[PDB]
Amino acid sequence: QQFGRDIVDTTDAVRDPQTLEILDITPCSFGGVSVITPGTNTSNQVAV
Amino acid sequence: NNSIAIPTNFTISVTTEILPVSMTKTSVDCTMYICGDSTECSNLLLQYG
Repeated sequence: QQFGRDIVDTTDAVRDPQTLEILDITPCSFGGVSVITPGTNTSNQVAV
Repeated sequence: NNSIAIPTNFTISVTTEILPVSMTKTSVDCTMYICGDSTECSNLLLQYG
């Protein structure tokens, strides 16, 4: 067996071809930049 | 017509009641789901309004 799915068909593991190396993979990163502001009437500084 | 029944003892009974209050708050990355993280596909997607 060379690569490995999770419960829903996304390959989260792989073996190096030239070597043995069971590498499990993980997705890059992401989220939602949400911007915290006091309101442009008070000020113009934001936390992220 | 003329007979009544009246308790003579009592009973303290504790019963429970389970109620759902909140559910899991998800968020979706509309592009990264639809178009896959890294694709000019996304450049096609913005066409869809």
